[PDB]
Amino acid sequence: EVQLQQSGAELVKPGASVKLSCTASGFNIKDTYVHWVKQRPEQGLEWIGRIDPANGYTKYDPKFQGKATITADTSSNTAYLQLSSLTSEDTAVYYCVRPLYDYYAMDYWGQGTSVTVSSAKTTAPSVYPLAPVCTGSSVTLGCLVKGYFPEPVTLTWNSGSLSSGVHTFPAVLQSDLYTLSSSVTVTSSTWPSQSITCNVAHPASSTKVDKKIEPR
Amino acid sequence: LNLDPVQLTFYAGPNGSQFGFSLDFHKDSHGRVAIVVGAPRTLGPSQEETGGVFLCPWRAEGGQCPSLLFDLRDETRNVGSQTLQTFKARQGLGASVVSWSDVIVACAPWQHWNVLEKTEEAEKTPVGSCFLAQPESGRRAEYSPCRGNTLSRIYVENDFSWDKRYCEAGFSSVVTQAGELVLGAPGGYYFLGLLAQAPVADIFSSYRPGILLWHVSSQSLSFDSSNPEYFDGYWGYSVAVGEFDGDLNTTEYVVGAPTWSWTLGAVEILDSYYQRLHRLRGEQMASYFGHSVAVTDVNGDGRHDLLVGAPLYMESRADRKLAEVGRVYLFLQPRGPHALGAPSLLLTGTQLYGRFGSAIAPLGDLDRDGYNDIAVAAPYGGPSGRGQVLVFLGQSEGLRSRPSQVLDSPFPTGSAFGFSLRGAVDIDDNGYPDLIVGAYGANQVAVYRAQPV
Amino acid sequence: DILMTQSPSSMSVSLGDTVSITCHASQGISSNIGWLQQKPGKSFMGLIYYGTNLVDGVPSRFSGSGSGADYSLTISSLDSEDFADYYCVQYAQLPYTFGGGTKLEIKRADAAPTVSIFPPSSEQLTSGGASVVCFLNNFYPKDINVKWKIDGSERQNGVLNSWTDQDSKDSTYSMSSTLTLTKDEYERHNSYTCEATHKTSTSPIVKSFNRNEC
Amino acid sequence: GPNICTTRGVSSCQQCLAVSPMCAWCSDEALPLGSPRCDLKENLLKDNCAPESIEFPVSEARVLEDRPLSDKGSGDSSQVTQVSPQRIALRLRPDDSKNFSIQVRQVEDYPVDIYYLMDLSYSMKDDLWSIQNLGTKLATQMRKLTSNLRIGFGAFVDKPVSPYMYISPPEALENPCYDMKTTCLPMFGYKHVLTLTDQVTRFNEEVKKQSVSRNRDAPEGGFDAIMQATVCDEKIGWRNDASHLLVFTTDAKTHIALDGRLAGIVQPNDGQCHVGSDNHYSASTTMDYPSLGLMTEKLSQKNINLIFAVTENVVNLYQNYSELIPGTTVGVLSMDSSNVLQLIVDAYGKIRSKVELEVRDLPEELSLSFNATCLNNEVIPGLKSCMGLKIGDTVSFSIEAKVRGCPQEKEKSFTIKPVGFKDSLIVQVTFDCDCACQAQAEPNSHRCNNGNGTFECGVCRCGPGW
Ligand SMILES: *[C@@H]1O[C@H](CO)[C@@H](O[C@@H]2O[C@H](CO)[C@@H](O[C@@H]3O[C@H](CO[C@@H]4O[C@H](CO)[C@@H](O)[C@H](O)[C@@H]4O)[C@@H](O)[C@H](O[C@@H]4O[C@H](CO)[C@@H](O)[C@H](O)[C@@H]4O)[C@@H]3O)[C@H](O)[C@H]2NC(C)=O)[C@H](O)[C@H]1NC(C)=O
Ligand SMILES: N=C(N)c1ccc(C(=O)N[C@@H](Cc2ccc([N+](=O)[O-])cc2)C(=O)N2CCc3nn(CC(=O)O)cc3C2)cc1
Ligand SMILES: *[C@@H]1O[C@H](CO)[C@@H](O[C@@H]2O[C@H](CO)[C@@H](O)[C@H](O)[C@H]2NC(C)=O)[C@H](O)[C@H]1NC(C)=O
Ligand SMILES: *[C@@H]1O[C@H](CO)[C@@H](O)[C@H](O)[C@H]1NC(C)=O
Ligand SMILES: [Ca+2]
Ligand SMILES: [Ca+2]
Ligand SMILES: [Ca+2]
Ligand SMILES: [Ca+2]
Ligand SMILES: [Ca+2]
Ligand SMILES: [Ca+2]
Ligand SMILES: [Mg+2]
Repeated sequence: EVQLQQSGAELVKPGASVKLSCTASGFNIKDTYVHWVKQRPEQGLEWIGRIDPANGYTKYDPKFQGKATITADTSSNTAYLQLSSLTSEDTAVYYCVRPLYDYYAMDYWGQGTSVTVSSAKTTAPSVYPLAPVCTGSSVTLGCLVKGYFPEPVTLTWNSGSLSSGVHTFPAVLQSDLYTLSSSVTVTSSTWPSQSITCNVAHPASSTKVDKKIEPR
Repeated sequence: LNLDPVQLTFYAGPNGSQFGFSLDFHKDSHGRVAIVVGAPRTLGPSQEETGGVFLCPWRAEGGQCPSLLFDLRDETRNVGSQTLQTFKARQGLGASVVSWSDVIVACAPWQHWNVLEKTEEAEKTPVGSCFLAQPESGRRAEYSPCRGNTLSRIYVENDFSWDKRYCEAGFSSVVTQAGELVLGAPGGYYFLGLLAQAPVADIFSSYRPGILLWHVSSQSLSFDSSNPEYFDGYWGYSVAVGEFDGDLNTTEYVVGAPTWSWTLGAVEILDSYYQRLHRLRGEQMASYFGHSVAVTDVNGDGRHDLLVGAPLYMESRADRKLAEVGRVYLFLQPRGPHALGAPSLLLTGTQLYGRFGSAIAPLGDLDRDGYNDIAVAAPYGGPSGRGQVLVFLGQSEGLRSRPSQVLDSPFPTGSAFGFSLRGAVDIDDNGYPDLIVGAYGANQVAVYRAQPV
Repeated sequence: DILMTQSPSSMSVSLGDTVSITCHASQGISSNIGWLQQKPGKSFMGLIYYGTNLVDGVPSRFSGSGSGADYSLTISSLDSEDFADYYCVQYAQLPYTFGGGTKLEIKRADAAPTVSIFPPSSEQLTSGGASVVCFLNNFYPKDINVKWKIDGSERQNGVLNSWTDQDSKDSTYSMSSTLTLTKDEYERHNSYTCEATHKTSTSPIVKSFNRNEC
Repeated sequence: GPNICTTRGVSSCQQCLAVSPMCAWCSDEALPLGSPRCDLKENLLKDNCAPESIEFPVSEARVLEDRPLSDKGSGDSSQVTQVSPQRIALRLRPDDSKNFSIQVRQVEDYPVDIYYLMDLSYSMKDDLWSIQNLGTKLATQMRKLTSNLRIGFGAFVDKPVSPYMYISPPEALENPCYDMKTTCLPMFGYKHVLTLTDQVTRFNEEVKKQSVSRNRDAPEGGFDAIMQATVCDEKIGWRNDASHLLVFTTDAKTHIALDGRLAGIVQPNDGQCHVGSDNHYSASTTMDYPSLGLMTEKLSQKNINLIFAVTENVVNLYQNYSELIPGTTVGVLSMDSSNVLQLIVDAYGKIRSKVELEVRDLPEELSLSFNATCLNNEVIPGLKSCMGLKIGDTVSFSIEAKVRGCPQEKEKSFTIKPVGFKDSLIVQVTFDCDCACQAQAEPNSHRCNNGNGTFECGVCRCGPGW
């Protein structure tokens, strides 16, 4: 079975360089063209370039002329992508692609390699309880995770016990640091009758803080 | 011995089409034997020579045959900022035909190919191509392993290494019992020659019309070489398969290189990985040793034997004079893993310029005596020079040195009667294998039915 | 470069529907196009190559068509696994260029948002910061606008919004809006409001609290 | 005493002569009954047999044409005699043999034709430049050996068809050197340039206007050119009475018969001339290369002395071809043909240094034996060829003819010719098996069983139908 196995997630500083690897499995990397594609949520999919591993010849989109350098090593059956002079605009997910039959197609994709460029330091999050104001049939509580780096963070309620009726929102980058929030809804007869605690773990800083939600 | 030369069956194609240049037996999914006939100069749509294929149902009266239609239009594809181009004019579709299971493979060895990229190009070259058809379902597929997209300048930088531009793939062809198509490409690697192998099933499943350049991952090509002995050797002028290494799991290839080592000629036996097991050297330069090869067990020991044709061999005669007549060589496979020795038998033509050995066809056991037999063609032999096909019966010690039967050409001068041959198939279901003979000069095919001895 | 205009940006459809995604090139590409699929949070999986050819393994309900500079990806009888992102890509000319993308979403009945506002916590206040959180949970469709007001007047600087993907159970959308002020700036004012605008109501849904007063 | 003539017990004069060449017959009436009339001639005269009625043929060999060997081959309208004698009458009786001799001379100052057939592919560009004065230079050196020199020129590359020919881009057809920075001629198979002439300055000026072309594959189509330059008598201009030297210069391998199939060409070479008024080989793209046997047949039929003047890399190749084409010479050519002048002169001398006899139309019942006399009166038995000779030398061959019995036809004739020579010896053979008395026989003779038999040569024979 044809499979493209790419290297793990990268977290680098601006101005440095990174080299992504795409190793062929179930086939010889020398068989076909090998491409590299960049993806971002707003800008979308951009084609970086391709390489013929059999001879080393390459093609690039001139937008990446200088930043990206595609190489390959048939010895290790791997293709590479080197990004130099890194910037926040280089923060993206990068894929390697090869065709199925058509010489020029784009059919088989690796799992994608995540790259994050930032000067931020490993900062532990600040967990804040969100209790309602001083009535109805259902009550909604909240939890605010602010100013941490890097991603990710695991958030549960009552150590995973309370799961249904919960919304954990995607993290948002607030000036080189990430911020996340989570809500949960139950009936009026449950809170503050039953203790509800917000469990947050940040493995990057080895912190597992938990705040109990207290009424006002 | 027991072929019937009185009541023949004639099939015919268009005048000038070279109908009968190549032929093979074809069994449909029901076991009904028909005859596929290549006609490599049949006119195409533009009133231009492109070749054609015909599928003749077996009729004792013979006659005309329906066409096996193929796409004869030139293709152009602008992809990857390049321009891919196929050229089918004078491609010679039908210069080789071969049947396996319910599939027919007809090749156009001189189909040209080019790739334009701005002011550069790959050069318009005869890569060759083969067309695959499953007649009952109408499925079509193509296979052209020597097409490339590398520009001319790169080959010059590499001193023309791995240059497949002039393969003429499909010049010769054969299919293994397992269904792997093996194409001879005598112009591959700048006229050293190469072999291209790929499963028929994968050729069909990986092909889509219009792509022109696509990956057949299961395919396997032979390798280039820097040995000057192979330069201009036309390795792949003729190809065949057999069992030569005592391992019934592996299929071995037999390749003809008729100009190998400065026109000395050679025949090589290889494994499915193109590793040479044996090499048979030519006896006389320019005799075209390896023009044709045939694999069949003749001496009834279960071991496949080898037959090599050298149609231009010059026999030595009185007063220190030579006479081009042709010669066929028989190599019996020894017991166990051993090297094929000297020829076990030499058959030499008699008519000057007859080209005895231009084609060698296994007949199966024609006279039903337990030994397989062969037919050898002299397309310009016989006292009239009109063409002759000679039958040699197998025996416990190999082959008989004198022919059991001689078929004189029923066609006029120039027909090239015998240039193609195919046997070992009972077309009329009478229990005896029969013989079909091509005569492309007369655009006809003759069928000889074997009768009780 | 060749521009690939893909339409629509998104569509709300149901199981069994027959939907079509179009892709328009800035010039003729003669079926040198491919179609891609990206399920939520996962990598890419090719569907079509050279205009109409199905990649091995792709179900037959997918089909590509078109010529010149206009092509379409049609899915007959949508399956639950077909709710994903889709992209076109031309490879007629270097550099290869992709379409903008199309997201297939599950259609359902319109639902109004449940709005909840939250004053800054005692912990955050004692540290010098003040964030006012406004949750807008479970609504349909996804198009929604949040407006912050401080003492009745609109506020736009210091807002941080975050939207969830479509829920897997009720197929709704939720949104978080956080207004962050300094502790000192927070205490210059008294009333704090977030207003939700949604097609389920001509009038905005309003939630507010008063500082000190509880 | 009795011998094989009497103990055989013959029945007629014809049967007596067939016993042994020594037997004789007596057609005399007055011969004793007990005396045999088939014995030695000495015994017949001993028994009072009339000398006129003695049938006893004796095998002989008398000359009919005895032209003296020429001293100079110059001048004359080819009245040159290099084979003496030119015709002899040979009389033989059953189971008998007779001997004769023949002289062969390599006549001095014999006319010479030299057709320069030149590879003009790209690697021969430098060769073209260094032969611009070859015509006058060759005339100077050949003037020492002959006074009737004629030279001509022809050029070849290969068959102008893919894949031998570059067919892309469109400009490459008119200028094969297009993708380079130079210009060269469109590709051509074989073109005749200069008919054999004694005006050597015509050779210079034609060569000065020639230029090379360019093709793709190393082997070239010179064998097409060898065939055409050989079978196009009138166009090339070979003379009836001259040495024919075909100088084939190349630095590469050669295409051979059955190579043409890579260009879709399968029609065998027909051995005919296909060079018309445009002086190009019109069958280059429709007809396969010739085989070595077909070249040999035409070279022998036209009496062409082919010369392989090739570079060091392919000397062994062409030396091996030459062994398959008897009479061909090989000479090592330098990379710019600067040494071809001495190569031709050396090849010419090596050509006239051999004298090999050939027998044509020899009756089946006749066998021949040869004793050669080469160098200096040294007899070499069982040999019919001399080697190592020089211009002007003379050799002789002793020949014996042996007949097996008596054939049906009494008069036949065959030829003894040296290889490559115009002159030859004609041997008119007469088989003397009959007796002169048979021409005066008496059918239905009264002396023979009441008119039931024939009376010939003094005895009775059974008539027709008995
Ligand atoms: C032109 O024609 C000549 C004359 O035939 C060719 O020269 C011959 O080429 C053969 C192939 O290379 C040579 O065969 C080898 O002979 C070796 C020993 O015997 C030789 O005897 C000759 C006679 O003088 C000498 O030159 C040598 O020095 C030796 O004494 C073998 O050991 C040798 O090895 C074998 O290889 C064969 C395959 O070739 C295998 O079957 C076998 O298992 C073993 O490995 C081989 O048999 C031959 O010697 C040689 N003769 C001469 C006189 O040079 C040219 O090659 C031809 N050239 C062209 C361009 O056509
Ligand atoms: N190991 C392999 N598989 C392998 C083996 C052999 C070759 C090969 O034969 N290569 C050519 C390269 C090449 C091309 C064009 C030109 N040229 O244009 O001059 C000169 C040289 C080559 O060396 N040739 C020999 C001399 C020559 N002269 N010519 C021009 C003319 O004769 O007209 C054309 C030739 C052909 C390649 C690969
Ligand atoms: C060629 O020479 C040989 C001798 O080398 C001749 O053979 C001998 O002929 C004489 C004739 O007197 C016999 O006495 C010898 O017995 C012969 N020797 C043998 C047979 O070995 C032969 O006759 C000569 N032939 C010609 C045509 O001159
Ligand atoms: C035949 O040979 C003898 C010697 O044996 C010789 O004297 C004689 O001249 C020869 N005859 C002819 C015609 O040459
Ligand atoms: Ca095997
Ligand atoms: Ca056997
Ligand atoms: Ca048999
Ligand atoms: Ca039969
Ligand atoms: Ca030169
Ligand atoms: Ca050539
Ligand atoms: Mg050349």
